[PDB]
Amino acid sequence: AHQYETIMDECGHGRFQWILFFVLGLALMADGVEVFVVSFALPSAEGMLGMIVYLGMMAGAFILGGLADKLGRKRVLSMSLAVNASFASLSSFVQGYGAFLFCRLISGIGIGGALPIVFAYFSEFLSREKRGEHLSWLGIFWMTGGLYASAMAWSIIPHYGWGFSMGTNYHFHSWRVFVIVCALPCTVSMVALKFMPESPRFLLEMGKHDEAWMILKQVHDTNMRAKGIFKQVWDNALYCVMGPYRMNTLILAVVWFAMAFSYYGLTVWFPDMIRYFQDEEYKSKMKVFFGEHVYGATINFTMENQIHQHGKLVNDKFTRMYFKHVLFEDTFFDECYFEDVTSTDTYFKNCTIESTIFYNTDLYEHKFINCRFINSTFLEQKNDFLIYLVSFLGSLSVLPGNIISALLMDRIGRLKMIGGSMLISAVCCFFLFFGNSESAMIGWQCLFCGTSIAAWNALDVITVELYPTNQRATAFGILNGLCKFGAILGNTIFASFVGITKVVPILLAAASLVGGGLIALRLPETR
Amino acid sequence: PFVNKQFNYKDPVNGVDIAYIKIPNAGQMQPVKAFKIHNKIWVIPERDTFTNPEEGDLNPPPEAKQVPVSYYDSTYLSTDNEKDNYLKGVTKLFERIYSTDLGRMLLTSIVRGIPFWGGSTIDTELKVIDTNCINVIQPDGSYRSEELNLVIIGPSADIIQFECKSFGHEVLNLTRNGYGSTQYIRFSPDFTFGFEESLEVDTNPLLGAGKFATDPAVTLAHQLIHAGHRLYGIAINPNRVFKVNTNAYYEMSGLEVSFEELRTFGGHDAKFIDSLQENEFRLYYYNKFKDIASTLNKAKSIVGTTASLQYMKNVFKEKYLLSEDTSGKFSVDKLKFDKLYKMLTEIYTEDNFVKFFKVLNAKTFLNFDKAVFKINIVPKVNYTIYDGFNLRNTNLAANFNGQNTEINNMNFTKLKNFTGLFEFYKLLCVLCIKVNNWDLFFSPSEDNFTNDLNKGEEITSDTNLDLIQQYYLTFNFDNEPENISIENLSSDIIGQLELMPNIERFPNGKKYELDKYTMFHYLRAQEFEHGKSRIALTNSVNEALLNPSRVYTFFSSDYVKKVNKATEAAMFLGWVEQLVYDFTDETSEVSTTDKIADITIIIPYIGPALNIGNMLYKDDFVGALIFSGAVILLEFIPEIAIPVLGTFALVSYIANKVLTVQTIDNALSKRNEKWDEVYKYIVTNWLAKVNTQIDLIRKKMKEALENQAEATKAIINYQYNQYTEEEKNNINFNIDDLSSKLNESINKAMININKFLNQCSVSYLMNSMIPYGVKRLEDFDASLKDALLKYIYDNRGTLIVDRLKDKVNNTLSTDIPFQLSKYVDNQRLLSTFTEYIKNIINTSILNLRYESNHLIDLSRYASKINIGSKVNFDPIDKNQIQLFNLESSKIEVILKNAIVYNSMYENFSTSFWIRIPKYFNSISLNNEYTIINCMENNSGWKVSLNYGEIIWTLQDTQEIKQRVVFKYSQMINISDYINRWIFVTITNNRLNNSKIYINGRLIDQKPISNLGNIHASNNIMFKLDGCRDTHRYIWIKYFNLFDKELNEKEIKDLYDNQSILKDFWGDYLQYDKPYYMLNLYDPNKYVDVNNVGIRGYMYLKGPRGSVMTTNIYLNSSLYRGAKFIIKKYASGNKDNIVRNNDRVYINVVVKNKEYRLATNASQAGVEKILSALEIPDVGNLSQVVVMCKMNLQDNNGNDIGFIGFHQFNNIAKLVASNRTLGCSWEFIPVDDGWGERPL
Ligand SMILES: *[C@@H]1O[C@H](CO)[C@@H](O[C@@H]2O[C@H](CO)[C@@H](O[C@@H]3O[C@H](CO)[C@@H](O)[C@H](O)[C@@H]3O)[C@H](O)[C@H]2NC(C)=O)[C@H](O)[C@H]1NC(C)=O
Ligand SMILES: *[C@@H]1O[C@H](CO)[C@@H](O)[C@H](O)[C@H]1NC(C)=O
Ligand SMILES: *[C@H]1O[C@H](CO)[C@@H](O)[C@H](O)[C@H]1NC(C)=O
Repeated sequence: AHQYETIMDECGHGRFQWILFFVLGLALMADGVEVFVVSFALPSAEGMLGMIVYLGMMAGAFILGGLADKLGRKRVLSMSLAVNASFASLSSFVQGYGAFLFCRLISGIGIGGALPIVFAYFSEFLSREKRGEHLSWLGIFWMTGGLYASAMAWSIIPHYGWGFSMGTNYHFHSWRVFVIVCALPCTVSMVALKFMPESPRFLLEMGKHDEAWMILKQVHDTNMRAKGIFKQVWDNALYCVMGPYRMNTLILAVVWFAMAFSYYGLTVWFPDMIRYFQDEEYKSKMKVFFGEHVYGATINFTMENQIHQHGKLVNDKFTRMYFKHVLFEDTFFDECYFEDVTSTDTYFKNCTIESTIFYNTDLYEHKFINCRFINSTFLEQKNDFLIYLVSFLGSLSVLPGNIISALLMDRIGRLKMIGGSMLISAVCCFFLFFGNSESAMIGWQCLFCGTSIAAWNALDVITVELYPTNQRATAFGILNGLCKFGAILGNTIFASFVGITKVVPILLAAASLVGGGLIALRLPETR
Repeated sequence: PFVNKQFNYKDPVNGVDIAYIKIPNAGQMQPVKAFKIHNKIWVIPERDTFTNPEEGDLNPPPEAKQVPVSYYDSTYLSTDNEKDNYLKGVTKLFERIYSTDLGRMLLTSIVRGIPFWGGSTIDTELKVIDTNCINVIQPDGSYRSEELNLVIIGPSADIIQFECKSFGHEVLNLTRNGYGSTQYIRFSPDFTFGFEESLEVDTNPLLGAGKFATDPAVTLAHQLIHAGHRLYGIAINPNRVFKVNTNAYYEMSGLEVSFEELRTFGGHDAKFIDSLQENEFRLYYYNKFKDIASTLNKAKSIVGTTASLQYMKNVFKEKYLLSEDTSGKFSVDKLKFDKLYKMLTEIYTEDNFVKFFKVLNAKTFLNFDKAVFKINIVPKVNYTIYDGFNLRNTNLAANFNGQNTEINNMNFTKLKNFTGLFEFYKLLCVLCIKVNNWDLFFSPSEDNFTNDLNKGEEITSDTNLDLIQQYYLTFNFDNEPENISIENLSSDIIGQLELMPNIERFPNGKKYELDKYTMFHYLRAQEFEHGKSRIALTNSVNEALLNPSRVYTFFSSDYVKKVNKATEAAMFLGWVEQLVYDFTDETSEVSTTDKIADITIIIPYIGPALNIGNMLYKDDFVGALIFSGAVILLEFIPEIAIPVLGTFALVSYIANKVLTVQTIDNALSKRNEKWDEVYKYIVTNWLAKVNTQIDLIRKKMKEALENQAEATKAIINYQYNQYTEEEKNNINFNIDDLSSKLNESINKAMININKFLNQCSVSYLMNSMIPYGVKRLEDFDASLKDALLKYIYDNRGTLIVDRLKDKVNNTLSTDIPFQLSKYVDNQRLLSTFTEYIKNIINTSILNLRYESNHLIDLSRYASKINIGSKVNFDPIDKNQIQLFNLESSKIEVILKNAIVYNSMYENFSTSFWIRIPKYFNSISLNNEYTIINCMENNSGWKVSLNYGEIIWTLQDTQEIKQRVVFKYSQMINISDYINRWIFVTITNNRLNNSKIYINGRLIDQKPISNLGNIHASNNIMFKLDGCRDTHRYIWIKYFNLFDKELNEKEIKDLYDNQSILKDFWGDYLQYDKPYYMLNLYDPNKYVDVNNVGIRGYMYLKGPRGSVMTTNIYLNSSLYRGAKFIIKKYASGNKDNIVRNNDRVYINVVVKNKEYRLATNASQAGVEKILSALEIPDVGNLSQVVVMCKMNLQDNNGNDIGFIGFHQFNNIAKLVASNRTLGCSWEFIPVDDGWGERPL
């Protein structure tokens, strides 16, 4: 390892490592856009039914994550991103929600094993001394992914309900083109990976040292010109946990679970909380009507946000109008006529409806509660942009917090950084309680995010520096699967805990971060 | 097509479809031409002089055969043009018989029936029969033997003798042992029989004379059915002959009718054989098929053929429908054997082909053919490819005029039959006369009918148009055995025809001496020679028979006095009008005395006309018939005797619980089957020995009336000829109009005489035949009940109890109703029977009917009929009664003080029609109120209504109430029990049970045995009582009471009896009134208009929606779609009521403007999309519609199609096309009783 390290040090940093860094940041962008399309696109397409794809990611992170250490890093990444791109393109040309969700699940299977492979790949190419910086830089691509995936989303599909609707025409296919275009970074990465070579350290590990010498010579020449078996893989995974690597992996798993719990809970909690705040503000408004006697009136316009009590609507007529958030209680209709009336959230209660006609309407049976009809009849019957905006802003908030981690991890360390960041984020979380406003929420959101990226970067480096080239991939893979696990958890609890309480989720979050930021310290030093 | 590549006559001798042929024969026969027409069928254009050696000449024999009609010719078929025409005709007949699906199945059955190769003396070998193949000689010089099934050869010496022959064997009787063989059909298509039919006037009262020609397709079909019986080896023994008695003077001298002819005729004739002989034949044929299956199992070798033994075994197992259980062990199953036997016997009949072809044919073989008609079939302008002689779109199609010679005379030419008009004759003397043989009564002998009634029976644990289409659907196709290669046989195929049993020549010229005049003397006394001398009518047969110039008549003395008077030129027109009017007067007379049981129209002048019973007076005949029933009409009384029916023995499984219940159930089932079998035997005996005499009497009346008309117009023309030139030219006259009007009078009289004879036969059956069976049969019931009682107690209890004794006392104390619907088809007979029972039973306790502007009781028992002031009557029909919820909306009926008993109502019934409005007010829930009352002092009965249910309550003095209820829900999409006319009847047997029936369907029974004494009400109350609703009103009509309990049969037909088209509610449909539309096939949708005009169309859309009121009713909306109005087009009735077969126009209201309905029939496709046009439309488009179904007709009378709908792509458009449904529709008049609000 000494001679390989020395020759890699002599190779230095130049054109080749930058080109590889770009063609790998493409895959990290693909991972980011997958996280976005699973956490803010499917849940608004239908609820958290699509989340199951996260579970699929888990399997990928263990199936395509641990396999690479026994088979290869370029081949495994090639296959994984190829299957992701192919099945996403197939998902684009799909009719029905079930087939689309299955295609998304297999795409998640394919992509969930990309992050461990890309990090392990790039870790065997850069100089030992200048290792923390460049790896850290790669992280930003991940975040950029979400930003891009958000920025385009509100431009293409700012209309919820596109998932559970197949009776529409061949138009309204904005979701189809969105799914097509979200597979762009992975497609460009697949185009690019034909030129990049395999991992030199892994290739030397397997054998054929002449090929390793050839790739080392090619890297050196490029830099000079610029400057002028599943049994084996399961036993390998067990060798990463219940063996010499026992305490380190346990601590790393705890830290990864804690961060992927708190972060992936809050990132989805914040847009939900802002929507709930807007909903609470809206509900505060209503016209109460008592003792009406409406005689011979033809209604044509739209009346909204009203309640009627003890009304006596005699010989009325509702034709070609919109009912919006209007309630009827104890109202006595009489020979009224309903024609081409379209209703939303309206509900009739205890009403006596007599001699009416409901022709060409959507006022179904379920809109009537404890109502008595008399001589009546029933004839033939018929943007959440902010969310995306909020998401974008959050993803964007970490960019400044990343550079300040990029050119600093070689000074403070790889253990102090994560510890501090986690603890600092937990403090910010404890200030949330105080905040109660649109500006307040997004401010807190941004703040948290900005201080919640150094940790992730430190985490990535510490988890890729510890294990050797013969357990790295496998190890990274399982920690990524566990990260995907924490994601599901936070994105489920925090999500469900909206409009019932605020302290509980926040306290919970704070606790997790504290816990992780206190256990992170008990880790082998790597400098 | 069945026959492709028409083969002309002068095509070459290629060898596979046209070739020279050697037929099997006893001796030597020269090469003979023929044309293969299909697989395994051949047609030989030559006369049959080769099969039978005795027939070497074509000269008529000196001894004419005992046949009703026959023609002989020796130069027929001689020339080549005749051969070509013969073959064209036979090809056309084959394609026509193949066209109909039933005929298609028959042709397939003929094709598949290859004879069995059982000719090997060694049991384990299969060899072809030497005598069932034909040697085809090729032009090269060599011949090849080929098997086949049918050969068509020109007629024998007797040209019109069409028959079937087979080549027999020395020891094997092929035709009756399951083997079968090739059949040779002596047939010709160029000649047809001519018979006479007098039972068509029911459908076509404008029919003239008879003399109809039988469709040659039917005759070929009869020959084909004979063949089909013979290929499967199921022919009945020819020596089994339906023998007749020939001793008496009135008995027909003799004629052979084998049972195979009775089977092949089918229909009415098939009932001449009892079930016992049929069962014997079925068992024998099943045993023979078991034998052939056993032989096929035994055989493991074949010699003389190329193909595999397995292939021939497959062919034979398909032919005989055998089953092999994967072990090479063939077996036949009783189910498939029964199906095949029924298909060959009961399905393939002449009657079914006649029904499918819609052509005339004699209903019985007794109607002997009376002429020979030369026809021409080759041209299509005479005999259409599809519909026979009845060409569509022409005058011949209507009234079956195609088969009528006197209209379609250019197609049929009469020939002189060579059987003498009086060659076979009998002599009658008292003055001697001669009678032709074929004009006598048919008297079957008693030996032809047998019974196994006396044989006892033991019961063990386990003992026991449309159908043509189901058989066709189940039928198999695409499996026709391919032509097979065989080693060629010798140059000459020796063989003898199947031996026919000898028939001795029946004696001719017998003399009979009698002390009385028979009807033959009277029938001869009305004939004449139409000589030059004047012919005089007379009232004495003794002079008319003796004097050739005097003719007997049975009309009144004034008539003969007039017709014997000379008159002058000015007087003759008055003379002829007087005589035609008077003739109609005698021919139209009917007696009014109807106290006799169901002989309502007694016609007197039948007496002196045919000397029935030896009276010469109309009044004396009427008295004799009234006294003696229908016996006097029959020439000889048919003896009927039912011996004692055998007992029933039950086996006992000691300590059994569920097998014994099965034993009693099987006992009941066999009781029912025994009742059915004895009724069937009685019916077949009646039909054999009663109906034939009545048919002969009807024919004699028809010919008597025709002879009277002949004599009348003969004497009139004699008087006409007396004039000089100036009188005959100045005073015109023609005989055609006189003949037409006299024939029409004959027809109107003949309708009456036909109906009269119908009730005579039916009354005789119901009176003097069924009691003899029923007495022995109820004695059998008594013995069976005794046996079941002995088992139901058996002085022990280790058994399984009151329910069993209740059941046995119930069913074995009552009688099963007797109906011929399950025994006969003759529609005329069917109607008379049922119509009778119901019409007579009408007379009952109270017959409340509103006629003559008053509500009266036609049963002349009701004392007084009170009418309230607040009752209402329907102007369109005065018989409807509307009752309101007011005190004076009341009707009181004063029941006769005679029939009022304390313990009456032991067996009685009520029936009426109710229309109920739709309940609105919620207080009416659980609000019971009596609508009809006959209860006094806490005893009587009452009919009451409550929320959607009808309640019949019986109540005795001792508080024992019995309520039977019929309920229906109001929350249903379509209802048959609201605002509709509902027939309700209640049957009561105070001994056993009370039963309720609605519109003729079973609903509920409850025991009323616990009821004691139920005192009779003084009067009958019609009033709402206790109904809290202030608007409730009823509709009731045709209320009737029955002093005896009724039965399912008499109640169901009653429904139809009391039932002019009706609307949804059952009320009369009316003209110039709007109506909504509803199709029964698709109820949930309504009709809608689109862009009216020629391009416009009607379509089906929806859903119709729903109108409801909570916990009271829910139902789909009814007033949906454009309303339809109906107005007169050519109906002459002043009133706006529609009746059946009324041609009217149909209009529709669209945005309150009226549109014609019409369509263009020239559009492609059978479906004719109708359209809504403006009133100023063009008359070319079909808009006349006949009347619940409606049929659109073209302006020329052609039926465009039944009005319905077709699913034209995604639009359910409306069509007039020529489906088991879609022809059912319904009109919805606007009704105040329903209450749904239109807009
Ligand atoms: C539901 O509709 C039904 C029928 O559509 C209503 O019942 C009807 O009420 C009217 C008004 O009282 C009755 O009219 C009567 O006419 C006679 C004759 O002209 C007049 O003398 C009376 O004074 C009265 O006006 C009508 O007979 C009655 N129909 C029936 C079948 O009862 C009913 O009121 C409506 N509402 C409810 C809650 O049922
Ligand atoms: C509905 O209204 C009726 C009459 O206005 C009243 O009697 C009834 O109690 C009401 N029901 C409820 C629970 O509002
Ligand atoms: C409804 O009708 C009113 C009265 O005729 C008319 O002023 C109004 O413009 C109509 N509604 C709309 C939205 O046009």
